[PDB]
Amino acid sequence: TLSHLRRTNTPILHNTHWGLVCPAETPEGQACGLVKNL
Amino acid sequence: EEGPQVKIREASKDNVDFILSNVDLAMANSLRRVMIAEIPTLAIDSVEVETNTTVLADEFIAHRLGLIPLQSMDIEQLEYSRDCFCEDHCDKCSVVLTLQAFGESESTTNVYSKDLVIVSNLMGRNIGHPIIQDKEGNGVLICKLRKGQELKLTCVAKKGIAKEHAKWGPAAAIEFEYDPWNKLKHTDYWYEQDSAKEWPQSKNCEYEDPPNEGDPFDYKAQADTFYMNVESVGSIPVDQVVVRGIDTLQKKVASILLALTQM
Amino acid sequence: RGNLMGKRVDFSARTVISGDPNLELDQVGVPKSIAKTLTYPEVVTPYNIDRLTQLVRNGPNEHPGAKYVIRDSGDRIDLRYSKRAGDIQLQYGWKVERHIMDNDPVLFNRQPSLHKMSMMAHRVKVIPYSTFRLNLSVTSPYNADFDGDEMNLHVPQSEETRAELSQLCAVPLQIVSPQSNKPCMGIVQDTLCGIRKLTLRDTFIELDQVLNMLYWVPDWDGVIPTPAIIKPKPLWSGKQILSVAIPNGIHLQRFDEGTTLLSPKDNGMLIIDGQIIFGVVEKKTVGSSNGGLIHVVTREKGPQVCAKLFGNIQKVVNFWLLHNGFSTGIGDTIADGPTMREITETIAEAKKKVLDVTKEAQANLLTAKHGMTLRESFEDNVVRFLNEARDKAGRLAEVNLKDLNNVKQMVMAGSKGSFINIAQMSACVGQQSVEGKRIAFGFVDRTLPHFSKDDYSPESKGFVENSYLRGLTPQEFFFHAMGGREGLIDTAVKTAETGYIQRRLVKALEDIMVHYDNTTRNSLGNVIQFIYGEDGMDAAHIEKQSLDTIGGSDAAFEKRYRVDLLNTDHTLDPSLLESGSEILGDLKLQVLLDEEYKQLVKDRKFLREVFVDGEANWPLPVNIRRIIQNAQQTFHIDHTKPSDLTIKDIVLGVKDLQENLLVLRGKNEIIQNAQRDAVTLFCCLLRSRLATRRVLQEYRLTKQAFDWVLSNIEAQFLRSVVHPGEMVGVLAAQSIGEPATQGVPRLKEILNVAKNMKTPSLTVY
Amino acid sequence: TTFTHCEIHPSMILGVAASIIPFPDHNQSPRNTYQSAMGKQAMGVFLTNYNVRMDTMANILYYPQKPLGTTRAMEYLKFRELPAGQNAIVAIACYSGY
Amino acid sequence: PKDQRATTPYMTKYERARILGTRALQISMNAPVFVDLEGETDPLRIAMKELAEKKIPLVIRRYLPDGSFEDWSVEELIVDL
Amino acid sequence: SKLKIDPDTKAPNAVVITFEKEDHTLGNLIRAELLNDRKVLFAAYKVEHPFFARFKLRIQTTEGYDPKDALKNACNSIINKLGALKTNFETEWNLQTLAADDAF
Amino acid sequence: MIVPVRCFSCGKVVGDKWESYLNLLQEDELDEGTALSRLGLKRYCCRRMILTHVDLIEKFLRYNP
Amino acid sequence: MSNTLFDDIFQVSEVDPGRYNKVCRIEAASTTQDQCKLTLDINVELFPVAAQDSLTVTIASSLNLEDSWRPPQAGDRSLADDYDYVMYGTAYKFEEVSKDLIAVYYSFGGLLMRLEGNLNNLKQENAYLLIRR
Amino acid sequence: ENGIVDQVLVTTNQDGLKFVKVRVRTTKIPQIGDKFASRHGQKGTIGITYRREDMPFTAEGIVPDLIINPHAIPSRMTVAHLIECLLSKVAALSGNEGDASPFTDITVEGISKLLREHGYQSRGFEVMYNGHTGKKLMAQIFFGPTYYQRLRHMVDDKIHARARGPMQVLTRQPVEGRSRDGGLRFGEMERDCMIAHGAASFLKERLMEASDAFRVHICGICGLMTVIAKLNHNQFECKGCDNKIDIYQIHIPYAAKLLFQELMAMNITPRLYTDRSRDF
Amino acid sequence: YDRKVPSPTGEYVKEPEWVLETDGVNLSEVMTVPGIDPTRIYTNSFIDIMEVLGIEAGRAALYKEVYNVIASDGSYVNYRHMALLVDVMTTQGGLTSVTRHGFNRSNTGALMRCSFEETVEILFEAGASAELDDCRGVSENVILGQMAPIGTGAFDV
RNA sequence: UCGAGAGGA
Ligand SMILES: [Mg+2]
Ligand SMILES: [Zn+2]
Ligand SMILES: [Zn+2]
Ligand SMILES: [Zn+2]
Repeated sequence: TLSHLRRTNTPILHNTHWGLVCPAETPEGQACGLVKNL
Repeated sequence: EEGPQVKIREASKDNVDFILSNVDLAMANSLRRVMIAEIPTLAIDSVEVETNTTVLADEFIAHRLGLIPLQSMDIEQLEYSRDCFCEDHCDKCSVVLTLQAFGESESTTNVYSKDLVIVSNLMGRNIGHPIIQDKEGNGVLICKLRKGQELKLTCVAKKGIAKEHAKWGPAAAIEFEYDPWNKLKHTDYWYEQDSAKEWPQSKNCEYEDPPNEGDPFDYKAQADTFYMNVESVGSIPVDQVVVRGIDTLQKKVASILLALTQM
Repeated sequence: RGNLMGKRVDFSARTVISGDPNLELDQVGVPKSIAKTLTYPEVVTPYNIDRLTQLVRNGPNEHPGAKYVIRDSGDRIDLRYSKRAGDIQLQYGWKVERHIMDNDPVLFNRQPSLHKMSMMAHRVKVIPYSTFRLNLSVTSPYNADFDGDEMNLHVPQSEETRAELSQLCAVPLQIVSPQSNKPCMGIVQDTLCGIRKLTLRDTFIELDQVLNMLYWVPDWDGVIPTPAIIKPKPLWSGKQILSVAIPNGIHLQRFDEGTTLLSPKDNGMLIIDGQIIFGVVEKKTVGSSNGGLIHVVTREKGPQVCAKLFGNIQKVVNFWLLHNGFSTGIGDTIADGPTMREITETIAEAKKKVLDVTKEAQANLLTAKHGMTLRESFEDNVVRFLNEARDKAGRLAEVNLKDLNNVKQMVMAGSKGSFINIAQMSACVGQQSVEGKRIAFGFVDRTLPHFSKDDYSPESKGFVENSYLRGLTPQEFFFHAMGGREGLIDTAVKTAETGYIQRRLVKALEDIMVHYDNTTRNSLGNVIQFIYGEDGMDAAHIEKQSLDTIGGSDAAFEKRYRVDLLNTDHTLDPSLLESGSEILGDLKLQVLLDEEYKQLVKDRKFLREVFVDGEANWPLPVNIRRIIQNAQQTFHIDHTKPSDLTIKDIVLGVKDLQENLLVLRGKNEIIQNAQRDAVTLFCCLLRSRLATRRVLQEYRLTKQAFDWVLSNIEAQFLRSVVHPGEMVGVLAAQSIGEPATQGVPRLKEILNVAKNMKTPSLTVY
Repeated sequence: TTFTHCEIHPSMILGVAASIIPFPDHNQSPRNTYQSAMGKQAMGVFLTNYNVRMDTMANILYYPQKPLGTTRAMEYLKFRELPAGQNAIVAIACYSGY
Repeated sequence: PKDQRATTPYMTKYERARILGTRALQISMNAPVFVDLEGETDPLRIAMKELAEKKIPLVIRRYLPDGSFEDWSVEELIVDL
Repeated sequence: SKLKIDPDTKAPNAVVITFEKEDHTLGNLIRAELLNDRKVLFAAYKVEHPFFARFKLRIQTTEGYDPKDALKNACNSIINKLGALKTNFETEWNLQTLAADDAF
Repeated sequence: MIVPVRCFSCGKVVGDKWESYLNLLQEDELDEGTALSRLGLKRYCCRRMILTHVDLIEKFLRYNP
Repeated sequence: MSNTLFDDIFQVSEVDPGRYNKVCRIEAASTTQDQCKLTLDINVELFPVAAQDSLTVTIASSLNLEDSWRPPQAGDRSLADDYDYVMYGTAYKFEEVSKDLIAVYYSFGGLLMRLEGNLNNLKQENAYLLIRR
Repeated sequence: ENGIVDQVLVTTNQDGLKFVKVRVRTTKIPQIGDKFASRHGQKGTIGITYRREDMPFTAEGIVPDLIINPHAIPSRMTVAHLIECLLSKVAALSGNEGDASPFTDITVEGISKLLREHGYQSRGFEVMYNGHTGKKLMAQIFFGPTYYQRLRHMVDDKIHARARGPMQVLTRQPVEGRSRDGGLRFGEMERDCMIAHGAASFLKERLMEASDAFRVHICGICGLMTVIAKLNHNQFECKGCDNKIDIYQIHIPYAAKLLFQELMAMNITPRLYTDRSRDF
Repeated sequence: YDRKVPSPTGEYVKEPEWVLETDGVNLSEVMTVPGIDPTRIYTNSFIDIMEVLGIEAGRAALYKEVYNVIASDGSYVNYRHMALLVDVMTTQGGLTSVTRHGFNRSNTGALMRCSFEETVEILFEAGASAELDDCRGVSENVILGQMAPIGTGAFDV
């Protein structure tokens, strides 16, 4: 739950993301690099 | 006797440490394993639930109960359900006890193994009594109850072997070692610079002569001396564990011989 | 698409896979539950009704049983809901759905079904747990992984399928995958690693285990090998041990630059009659490489032996590890201060150079490299620089690795080895790159808030100084992560993009097949090739061989070929043959020597035209070299005595063999011309390696033996002819689908004509 | 330098699941990513009131354990109170060949 | 065109397999067994054995692109597979 | 049924025997014992798979000496050894108990 | 949940010392290792089971039912 | 009981560990025979060879009859066992050294021996290396 | 279905419609092949179990719980999986909760330094013994505690097989759904490889014998599925063609039979014939 | 760069060579340039090469570049497979594509054609064209459910 | 019955 609550969707990684969304926590598949977590 | 020579360095109701020489590796390894696996003993098998008003799940509880150590002096006097011709169970091959507890005060009620009440008759056989190493004698903490939780159930324990299921494990642990000086070169110590400093010396080292750098490798050497510290959970005294394991291995070999004669 | 080109089916199962060292190649662990759910409708016969009757008596509730009995009238009797299992009497022609038993040929499938290797049948080996067992080795061609992969099951219902499968997809039968003329599989993982320790010179084994491994080997000859060590103590060699496993008659002979008949490093590999002498067993020998042991055994014996070979090799290696053991640890990664210090200066050595060039560029003194922008060239040298230091650091780290280092041991064996790993593992991880470029200024004139604007220091643009063991600084960690997503994206994108590419290709070549006339057409009968692959030879029997007539100086080939029976320049030694002066001075034979020489001379220039690259190694049918050694060993030929051969016998035989190289059958000259064309290259080499001079001085064979070679050659040559009816296009397509999974959009650019090219360029000599 | 501000702690850059990753700064990036992913499929305990909650697809470990090497983020995560897994004893070696 | 047939005398592995399969089929039907039984209860092994010592009365009508055909008796074919 | 004894086919004076409901426990012991015989020419064992307590063991001996008798003598020696070990342990333990009657 | 009964590694019984364990931890204000040593858990295979266990049952009992 | 076709004493020219813990590569010069040079891999661990040692080196052309490989315990009756480091294997190769010597090659389970002898006209498949000293 | 009754709840919606919720429970005991994952991305499945004795044991008589292949580690570049084991081990000996947070001064040196103080190999090696002979293992093993977890994918929840089960109506094809006795979707690929093998018959078998097999009757006059089949009378006729003699039985896929019927709905005349009009 | 030039002694030797590499493609003009080897000139744009030189020459040209792509990753497959595909791509006297506008735009059996990426569209054309398929096709046979005349089924016993 | 979503290989 903890992550999924903080989960973020990208309707279909840049430096700015640094300090905003975990560069690691990303799903697989097409969503990989699209769905982010805070 | 001229057979394997035994020298107990330390003995305790929990564990016994000794040295075994005048024997080959195989016999020592076999002794270790037979002690580990082949020992008849008593363990809870059947759990019948009268009522569970506890947070914990029934099967959770029964699982834990299965781990309770038991008085197992005379298990030999006890038999196997497989052999016994009684239905379900009977004293000749099983022991019956019960647990009935009920929350009384709001404070947590700690249900321990001491609460266990033997029902079946031991025939005076030194078996079944729960084993308690508690200083307070409370026994194993079976579970915990709320202000008014009720838990009543019946248990039937039977004679089985750890090999069949670890719940019949009388052997808590087995320290085992030999050639502390590695005079047999059975291992190449890994190291960055020097194994001698990087590796610590086993305590047994002090009881054997340190090797000499100029000595040629005595390829004829064999692992004769052995160090063994056997620790039991508490079901049976260590000495009984050793004796009984030896006896079981003897029985196995004797059965092999009997089969040979039968063919 | 969903109903005809693909559908659900029955008599099938799918579950997760599990390993078994104790299992054979064509055997598979079958979960008992599945067997209790899958049966076979066998037809009652006099030779099986007995066990069938008993199986019926067993019923559906027993593991070796049956579920239904089918009368000739179609009465599919249910034994599940009937006591008739003890009452029905079987009649011939009745069908009974017999519970699948062991030895039953059955088919697997690992998804996605990338290509052919995905489809092998095996033999049933029931097991009491709920998952499949697979012999380790098969996984690679399966592209399997035991992370939890599932695999499909297909159970044939008609015996014709049984045989059909048993002769077309049986594991050993495809041991060599014709996509790359190399073994489809090989020894892998621990076994590959363990052998290295086992086969290493330094190893020795006590009799206790030697007794054990012998009976551990299933097909052991039952013969006690002699210990290599006698007086101080009885002992054997791992090499000895592995040799026992190998079947006799094997004569793999690999040389390396370190091969000197002494090989203190025991490089290369040399075995005689299965007795190992030189070379530590390495991936190049027991791996999937074509030049390794397995490939040779495949042709010298045949597939049905190699299956035993694997298990024999396999079972041993695991055992010897069982009583040795093998592990790793951080110590395998740590190095000494000196090593790290040297690395430290190495990095700083580069950094200043980067700084030096940086100032140079800041000076506007660095010039633009030809046809390239100073900005990029400035970077190009920079990124270049960082590469060497990272490279040398691992180099330096590699030098100081101890033999005890398990990973080093792991890499030296080649089991999943990678130099860059240890370097990154031990030394600086190295520069991170994305689109092959440094970290771009995602921020205004910078990348991260921790850097002033307009800075290009190595670290400032994504360099990594610390090692994995040292722990990445946040700056490093972030940069390193950035490159990760890049690889991750292409990981998923390929899993779909390749399939689309793959799907098109299969259809593109679907109706492409080989015709009995040794030709290729489409479903419309439109010719594709007049001779399949232009040689009519199956790739499955082709491997790279030397073309000796190409290389060497002009003076050289004459010396190693030309022989003169009249003059001193190329005087044949009479002792080479039982006939001496009877031959010398013989112009008639000297003539016979002539046409060969000119014929070879024609070939040399001809091949020069064929291979303008000068390369003298190419895939060809039938390893002539290998056969020669077999002949030598075939009768342990005394290479120190004159032979009964005569030049005429030598000359006629090669001519005769050439005639015998008949692939085509049309007696019309037109077909005959093609036949000559097909074997053109192969016959040239045949002449080369069969040159009388080579045949006499180097290959001192008997007349009986020499002929046996000719008969031997033709036998294989015929066996190597491509079979007809081959669905080659499908195979070829799969030959392309596989490497696609591992530039690629460039391929897609090829498949789709797409006149609008991306990167137009010219090559002008 | 003229630093204007300072991260209260670099670890803050990390993510929820990644927070469970020990010494993440020593592993290779995508490996870290995957671990975060499986963190959504490992069992443990969801909530203390499971008995009250009438739901499906429950999975409660018989004996949850707190990892030996924790992370400072955890005591906010409460993962110490609500962990998921066991500190098992692992042997990195080849023993039976399976 | 049985005379001057333009193809090899060698059996094709596919041809071998089909022959084996057909014989296994007819054996499973309990067709007249051409060989003595050496305990080879497997019909597949019975077929393999008949293949080994050459007692199959079958002829393959092999096809060509033009639709023309050559009839080759297993007797005519050479077994090296 | 626990013991299936067959003669070997690859060497004379040799036999292969299978023990059911058994594992290496008795295996290594008996194997070393037989290896300690002068008249045995070969001995070894294994298991088809971990899934069973099926224990297959091959041996070979000199002419005129029954391998089955070799097993019998081995077992007799082993039981004698075990009796001696047990008695040594009993004496050692009685003395160690006299010592440990004060500290357990 | 609740303290396991036997050492996962040894099988050595431990579901009796939790009470004394907390007693030493709080009443004797000792560090974990000190008590564990006082508890006879010489082998870290045993120590682990006790160093990590988190008592959840006490929280479950907080619910009225 | 043997018919060894070779026998000579070799002074150890050099001893090379070769990055191995039990075996060393060894070179030696035949005493009195400048034309006979020996290269040999020896398990020094069991045979504490030293530099300059003079070893009795011969090959059991015939098996040294003690009077499938027969078991150990071949010390019951007496044979050419007075040697200290006795190996067995095969004649690897018979390279001809300028028609004057034969740099014959031997393997002992992978342990290798090379010797130059046209003088020592020995030829067979397998024999034993007998080393006394 | 395997379990027992845990709890049953009976209630109604706001509308008073009665509703019942039933909870059942079971305990899953780790089976072979079950997925496990590390705290570092290392994953895998259970291979095979043993009894405590069988596994290699320490001089101090400690039995490992789980065993992993060393080869996995270095190739995957996952040092921390080792590091935690070091620090964790020290934690257990020191009995002090560990700290795995990143970018800290913690390093192997102090970790290993501390370990040696406890009296253990600074790199975590230990001398093991074969669990079958007891002979000391020539190599030394990396050994210590670690935090692992159990993933939802249960092997017993994956197994699935069937034969001659219910078949889905629209196409008479095998039904789908593990709970519903689903088949395996034989895709385009498999047959492709089969074609590579060339086992056409075994291709014919599956697509036909597995499913879609069906007998049909065709008019020679028009290759159209319009044959009246009075099997009760053995009487046949093609109205329009009014032919009672040019009837032939054919086995075609049931789904394909629909396609033609679909095609005949398309107004197309894909007439079929068993007699090639071409001569040569 | 060097080349594998057979030396006058008969042995191939390293011969350094200057070669111009440039962006864009215009063979028409460069081919007229003096001081070069027009015969050895090569480029990536096979499509132009075919136009410049010929379909058959391009066929070989395609192999070279395709070989380069496969060779680019260091993997290897037999010459035959690579040759087979490209040759098919040119049997129609032109650079056929594997796309919906090439291979699909064939004159083969419709049922074969329909199953690629376009089904319904072609189906109308067949009836419009009154086309008839031979049944020799595999998928057509698959649709029929009959043993395709291939491999094990490429003959009658 | 369809639709969506999560997840695996
Ligand atoms: Mg997987
Ligand atoms: Zn009873
Ligand atoms: Zn423990
Ligand atoms: Zn009609």
